[PDB]
Amino acid sequence: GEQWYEKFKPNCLEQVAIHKRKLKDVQEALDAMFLPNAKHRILLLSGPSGCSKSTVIKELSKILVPKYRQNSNGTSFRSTPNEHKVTEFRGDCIVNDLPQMESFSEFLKGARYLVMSNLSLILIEDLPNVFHIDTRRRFQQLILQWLYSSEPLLPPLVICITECEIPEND
Amino acid sequence: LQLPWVEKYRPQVLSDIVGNKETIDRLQQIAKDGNMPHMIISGMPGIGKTTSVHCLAHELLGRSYADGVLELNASDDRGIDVVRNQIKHFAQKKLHLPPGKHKIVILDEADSMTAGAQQALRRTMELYSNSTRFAFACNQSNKIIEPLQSRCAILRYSKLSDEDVLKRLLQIIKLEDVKYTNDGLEAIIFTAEGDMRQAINNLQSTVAGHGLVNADNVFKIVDSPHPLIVKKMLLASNLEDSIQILRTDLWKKGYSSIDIVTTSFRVTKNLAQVKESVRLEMIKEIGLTHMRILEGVGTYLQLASMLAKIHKLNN
Amino acid sequence: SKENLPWVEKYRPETLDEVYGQNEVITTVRKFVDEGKLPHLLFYGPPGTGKTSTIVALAREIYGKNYSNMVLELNASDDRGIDVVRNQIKDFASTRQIFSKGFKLIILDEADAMTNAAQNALRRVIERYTKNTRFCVLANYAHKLTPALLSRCTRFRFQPLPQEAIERRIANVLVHEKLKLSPNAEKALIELSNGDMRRVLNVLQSCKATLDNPDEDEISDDVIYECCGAPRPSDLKAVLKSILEDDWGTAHYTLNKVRSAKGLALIDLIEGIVKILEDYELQNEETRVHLLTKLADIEYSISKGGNDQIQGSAVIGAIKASFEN
Amino acid sequence: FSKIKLPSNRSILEKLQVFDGDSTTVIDGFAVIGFFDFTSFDKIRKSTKIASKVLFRMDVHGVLSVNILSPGIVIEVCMLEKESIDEAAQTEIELLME
Amino acid sequence: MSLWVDKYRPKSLNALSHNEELTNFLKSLSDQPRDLPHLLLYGPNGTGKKTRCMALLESIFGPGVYRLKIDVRQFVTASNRKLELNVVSSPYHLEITPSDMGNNDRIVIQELLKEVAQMEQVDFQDSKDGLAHRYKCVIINEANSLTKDAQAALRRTMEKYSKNIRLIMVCDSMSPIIAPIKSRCLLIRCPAPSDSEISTILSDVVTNERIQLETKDILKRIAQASNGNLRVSLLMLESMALNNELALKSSSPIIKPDWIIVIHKLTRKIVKERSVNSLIECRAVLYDLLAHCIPANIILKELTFSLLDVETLNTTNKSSIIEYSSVFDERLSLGNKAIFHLEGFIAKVMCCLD
Amino acid sequence: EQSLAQQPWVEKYRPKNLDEVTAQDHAVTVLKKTLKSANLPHMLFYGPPGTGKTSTILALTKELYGPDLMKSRILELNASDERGISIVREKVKNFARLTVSKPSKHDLENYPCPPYKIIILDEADSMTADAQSALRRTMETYSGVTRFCLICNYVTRIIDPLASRCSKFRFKALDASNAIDRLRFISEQENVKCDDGVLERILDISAGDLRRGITLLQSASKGAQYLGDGKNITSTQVEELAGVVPHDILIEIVEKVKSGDFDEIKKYVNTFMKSGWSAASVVNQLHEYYITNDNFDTNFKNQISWLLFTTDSRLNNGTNEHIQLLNLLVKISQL
DNA sequence: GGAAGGAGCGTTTTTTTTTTTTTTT
Ligand SMILES: Nc1ncnc2c1ncn2[C@@H]1O[C@H](COP(=O)(O)OP(=O)(O)OP(O)(O)=S)[C@@H](O)[C@H]1O
Ligand SMILES: Nc1ncnc2c1ncn2[C@@H]1O[C@H](COP(=O)(O)OP(=O)(O)OP(O)(O)=S)[C@@H](O)[C@H]1O
Ligand SMILES: Nc1ncnc2c1ncn2[C@@H]1O[C@H](COP(=O)(O)OP(=O)(O)OP(O)(O)=S)[C@@H](O)[C@H]1O
Ligand SMILES: Nc1ncnc2c1ncn2[C@@H]1O[C@H](COP(=O)(O)OP(=O)(O)OP(O)(O)=S)[C@@H](O)[C@H]1O
Ligand SMILES: Nc1ncnc2c1ncn2[C@@H]1O[C@H](COP(=O)(O)OP(=O)(O)O)[C@@H](O)[C@H]1O
Ligand SMILES: [Mg+2]
Ligand SMILES: [Mg+2]
Ligand SMILES: [Mg+2]
Ligand SMILES: [Mg+2]
Repeated sequence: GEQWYEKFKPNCLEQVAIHKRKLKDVQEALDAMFLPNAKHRILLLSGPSGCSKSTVIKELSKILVPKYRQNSNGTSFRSTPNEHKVTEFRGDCIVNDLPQMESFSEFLKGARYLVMSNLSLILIEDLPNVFHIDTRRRFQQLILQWLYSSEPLLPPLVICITECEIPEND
Repeated sequence: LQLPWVEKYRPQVLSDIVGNKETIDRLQQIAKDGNMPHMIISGMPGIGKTTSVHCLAHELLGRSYADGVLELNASDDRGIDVVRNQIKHFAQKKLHLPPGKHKIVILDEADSMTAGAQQALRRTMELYSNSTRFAFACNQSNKIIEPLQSRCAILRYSKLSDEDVLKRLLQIIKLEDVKYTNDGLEAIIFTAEGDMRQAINNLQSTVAGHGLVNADNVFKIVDSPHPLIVKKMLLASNLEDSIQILRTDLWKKGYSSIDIVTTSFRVTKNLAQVKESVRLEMIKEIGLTHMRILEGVGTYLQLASMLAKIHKLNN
Repeated sequence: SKENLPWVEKYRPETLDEVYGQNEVITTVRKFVDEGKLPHLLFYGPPGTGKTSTIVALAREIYGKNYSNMVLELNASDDRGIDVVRNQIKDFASTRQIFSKGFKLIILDEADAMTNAAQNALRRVIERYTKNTRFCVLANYAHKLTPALLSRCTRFRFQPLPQEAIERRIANVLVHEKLKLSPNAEKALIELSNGDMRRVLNVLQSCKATLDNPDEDEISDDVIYECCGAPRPSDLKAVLKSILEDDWGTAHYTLNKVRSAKGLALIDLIEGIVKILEDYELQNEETRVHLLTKLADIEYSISKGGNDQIQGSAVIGAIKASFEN
Repeated sequence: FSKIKLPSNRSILEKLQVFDGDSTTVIDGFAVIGFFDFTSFDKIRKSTKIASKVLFRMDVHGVLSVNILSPGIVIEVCMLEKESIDEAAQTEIELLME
Repeated sequence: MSLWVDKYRPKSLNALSHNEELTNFLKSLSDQPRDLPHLLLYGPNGTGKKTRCMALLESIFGPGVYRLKIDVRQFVTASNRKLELNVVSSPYHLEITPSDMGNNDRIVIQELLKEVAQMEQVDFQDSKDGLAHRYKCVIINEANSLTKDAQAALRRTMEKYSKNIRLIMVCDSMSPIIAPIKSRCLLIRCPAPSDSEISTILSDVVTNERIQLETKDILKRIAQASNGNLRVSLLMLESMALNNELALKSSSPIIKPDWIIVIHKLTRKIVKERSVNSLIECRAVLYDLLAHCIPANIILKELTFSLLDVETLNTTNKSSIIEYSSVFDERLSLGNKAIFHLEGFIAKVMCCLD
Repeated sequence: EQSLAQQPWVEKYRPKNLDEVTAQDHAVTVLKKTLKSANLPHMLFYGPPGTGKTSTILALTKELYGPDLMKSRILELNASDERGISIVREKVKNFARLTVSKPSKHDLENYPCPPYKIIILDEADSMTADAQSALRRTMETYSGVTRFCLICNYVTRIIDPLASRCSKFRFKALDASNAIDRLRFISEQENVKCDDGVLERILDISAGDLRRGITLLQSASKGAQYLGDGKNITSTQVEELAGVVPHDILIEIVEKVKSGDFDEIKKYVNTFMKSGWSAASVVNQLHEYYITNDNFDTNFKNQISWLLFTTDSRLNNGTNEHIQLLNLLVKISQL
């Protein structure tokens, strides 16, 4: 009982349902971001539901990450090449020794290390519970700190926000 | 004790559900096939949405209904923590089911779910759609956020016709051995206004009250829907007729002025015959009267003045 | 202890036989309890028609004199948010009876004051536990109730009290007390009741207080008007006649004198004149339109205070202009 | 579903009796199951903290009485049982106990 | 130094120089101030109501009433919104302007004033034995700007604690004052000074400042331009004297508030051209005026009376203008956003003129 | 002597017992007989400003309980207090459920001491509708030990269920016919010398408000004492103190309106508003002048009555006095 | 060489009470 939208998902960038000019703009922006001293640190993608934001990001990563990832000096976690081109944040993850609002803070503190031979594209689609005021403030502070960070090396950070209206709730 | 007829005669199978014949046939097809996708069921109260979803789940999962169905509604805790823990653990559960069958998460009254929980459900649906499927039930389909709607097949239920209501009422009467007359069933259907829960409740009340379901016996307890009375009042060509209707049929029967004005606004919103200018002027007058009533002047004189202004607008 | 209570509470019906003016509803509920097939109930009606009294009497009949142990009553004076519905109401509805005394009863008095979220939470609580529990909702304003809750409940309308029921209750009160009431006084009391028994009882208590010697003095219509400070029908008729026949100065003087004789309020005179004119045979329909609009405007202005003399002159001028058409 | 079983020894379970719902006839092989919401069952934890002995007594009407003995402080807690037990819960309980 | 408005401020009842009947009434009030009722002074803005209130307080207590300090009182709303109010205090009286807190003014009445009313003022007697008690005087500036809730909250505070407190409210119009509050106060009308008295005061200031005046007609023209507002008269006198090297002449221009000239230009534009684009330009002017925190009702009144002065307009146009002004003034009073009503008034005027 | 003379006359002469309340006998009789019947119902006093509602309830409580017992049997809340839904559901409910306090032997021997408490909600019309609804079942459930007294000026602001629950008492307006005796007694107590008819003029000006009349009398007495000439107070002085426009100014306004020239009316109104006259008083005087004039026809009187009503409503809404007055005068001129 | 089709534009954001969820404890 496989669903069609997953069964017939694109297997290459050529099959992504994206306007050509928008695809070119996104690809150029990401490729520039992958530079050693790229001017842009965060790529923010916004739009309506189901417009191929995450899909195009993943398809572009599948090509960009191998191109720019440095070859390991005979070192890796497991025998396989560790195909982890995209590192995604999980908002429902709960660990024993961590307050909820700090979870995102932890994620970034790890994501910082995924550079050079450990290069990976950081994707933020499942955001933290930004409806909580304190959580939203912490999220904004973390984003600002990433933007203003003095670290010489950082991985490209892509934030995909699906814009929708919140129906009135009792 | 004996259960009320509304709950006693709740259908157990899809075949016993009347109305929305195409929709019920599609549900039966899904039940006999197995590959159930994420679905949303929208419609007005008391037309079989909860019954349809529960019957579909029961038929799909057979003996495995207990361990394969997770039901949550507005009376249970359904916050973001619930999505994070209970729904997540249920979706992660490895359950052996017949080929083409999946675990079902029923979210009744899903419209009332909080924004944070709805946003959290996105990742759950994305990750655990292979083994889990979601059946949302609501009255307003637009109250479910668009990202969730994007994954679900929409299914809108229409108001039940008089024929299906009569058919199921006859089935219930045959089961209960109830003496009746045709006019009584017509009156019950007219008062039900397409809501079958109300139809069954009124039938039970009438059967208890007198035993024989006649039009006069039906109208002794059940009253004609007041929206139709309000429409007749508004459409009266003479101010005297409108005032007489307002007095005899609404005010003397105990209907509150606030209810009368709210119903008047709702009815005027759907007056097809009237022109747009007249309709908007009537809406303005109704709103002014409503503002006066909210301040505390909920008197019959204010409603009479509103009717007079509406009649002036007509002329 | 009952003697010290106000008459509105002292004469609260204790059994369903004491509830008057609701014969159809009362018979239906009585026979439902006789057959033990009570459904979820909604009692919709205006103030002081016997909804709370009827439901309490039904609970007493069902559970005898120990109804307080298996009846959960909640009203607007208690918090009834979604948390309350989730915890307290749900736990009560999902627990067994004290002594297996059939089903439990939950009364939500003044449910039109509950929030939308709580009402939405109530739907599945009502549906799931129907076997063990039955819900009763009471309301004066149906527009505050969600469509689902209305659909789940069997509706009963409490009409404004008919005259005969009020007369029977008044006779019962008069035999209880050592009080005498005149037929004209009773007619005036019914007319001013507007189908509310609370008003009847309060006005009767005030009238008894007014009597110098209640052991022998009889209550007349004059006593009722004094206690309520309301205009007499003759005063309204005279004011209307002067407005519709005499000149502006004469009408102004007549209104001022009629008001100063007993300190009558202008709003009461307006209401009485409106009631009188509602029966007038008008050959021109624009007159009714102008009367209704202008008098409603004057009533709304009076509700916010303002100048009394200007408002009275406005009433006079509005009536004259309307009838000049 | 988890289980906590008290030992069948005269130091934690002094005595246990099932009377078939009349307090007189002792019946063997019959199991009495009482379903409660933890929000109410847990309210006796503070009393048990100081308790020296506890006596459970359940009747047929779904009422459970806990007598706590700590000259002394004596506590009585009376609670009502839930309306009914779901099929899944009954199956899980039977599997746990067998 | 200090502005001439404050430099020559009278500091006593005997120092007053216009509206002698009001001065005599105030003096009569101060003869036996023990049973002084609550006072409500109403009159046109800038006529000297605060000055007369201070003179009465000085007569009752002494010059020390003029030694004023400022404190900040912190309030917290239900939503935890923290905000502050300025309390002007002297050893004998307090001064507050609750309207500065907008819709939260009622809080000021419920918490601060009530407390002031509840705390009885007692002091050790210097000579006699036992304590001595004196009621506190409180001034409420801009009383007519209070919300109805604050006015309602004032009632029982004024009544129950009359021993410990006496209120002196000041307003420009009594129309927004609820009837219960007016019932609880002694109402004092404060007429504006006549042109002759304004000219006399201005001439006294000129003599004090050694400013050369060509003729006294300049003072009369300034008084006419001020429309009875003595504060404005003094401010324009100072501005004209400074801009003319302290030598006034008949040719010296009369300086008026900038927003007034802006409204005059708006009126001229409205009369000249009447179209949708003209209406949009008028809306831009109105928004610019509102950006300076000019009250909407004041803008409407000034625009209406500027329009009524145009000579080309006829009787029918003026009648329609005043009708629309009244209707839209009521709408502003009952409304939430003033832009709708001002734009509607301008549109109606454009329709009537064209 | 100074201590007694340290209060405004309105508070100084507030009625102490129910006997001192004037012109409200229709309700005072019932309240008085309640002292013997001990059958006090829930009360809803409603009426225009300064008619004796708060005074009546305070006197009733004092007579029922006394100086000592009152402190434990009375709970008073007014507009100056917080009265949200939470307050109604917690504090009012707790007090209504409180057990009746034990009277002392002195209290029992000196006062009736009925076996219930009293909750007074002054200015009840300021409470929200939801908060009012929160009182409905509290009033009924605890009527055996608690009685409620709501007081208001606008009865329509009280929700219908609460009005139904409460026995209603309408306080009448106090005018020169029913309140003259109290004002004359107050004047005699203070040795206020006035010309014949001055008290009636004060009562007529006050328009149903005895508090305003007492304040006006006190102001006139203060003026006379300061003058110290020994002459009796005059109606002209009372009118001047009350803010009544002089007859000559009203006549000038009437002639200007009769002329019908918009510009002259505008100039005269601009000059007139400098004096600071309250628009309400001018409108009332114009209504009195025109409505009682015999030189105008029926149509004119109808139109002017409607115009005056509209202007008065607009002013009550809190509008600019100058604009409304000019509009009214222009409209009358076009009649 | 005309359509037809499509992209980018046209933006910012507390406040009264009352109720509710969320998070950390
Ligand atoms: N040709 C296609 N192009 C793009 N997406 C496709 C295509 N075929 C199938 N899909 C699927 O359609 C879905 C929509 O694409 P997404 O990129 O996930 O949507 P979106 O723009 O990210 O908005 P949200 O936030 O996911 S609701 C994905 O699950 C894709 O795998
Ligand atoms: N189509 C139908 N056929 C037969 N009985 C029906 C039908 N619709 C409603 N009923 C009866 O009404 C009862 C309630 O049906 P539900 O499906 O729970 O109502 P609903 O459509 O879910 O309305 P909401 O959204 O829950 S308020 C059932 O138990 C039946 O007795
Ligand atoms: N049908 C009736 N028969 C006899 N007395 C009645 C009747 N209805 C009301 N009363 C009297 O009025 C009192 C109030 O009745 P309730 O039933 O509490 O009013 P209600 O119908 O609940 O109105 P609401 O909705 O609470 S404002 C009772 O205690 C009786 O004294
Ligand atoms: N009926 C009366 N008899 C005697 N004095 C009265 C009467 N009414 C008012 N007064 C006087 O006016 C003062 C105020 O009386 P209140 O009882 O507070 O009037 P009120 O009805 O409460 O006015 P509101 O509604 O609060 S504006 C009293 O202290 C008396 O001096
Ligand atoms: N009798 C007077 N002699 C001289 N100046 C006066 C007199 N009365 C008022 N003023 C001046 O008018 C100015 C404003 O008066 P103010 O009391 O602020 O008006 P408002 O009544 O608007 O409060 C003061 O600065 C004061 O100098
Ligand atoms: Mg995606
Ligand atoms: Mg449903
Ligand atoms: Mg009730
Ligand atoms: Mg009062």
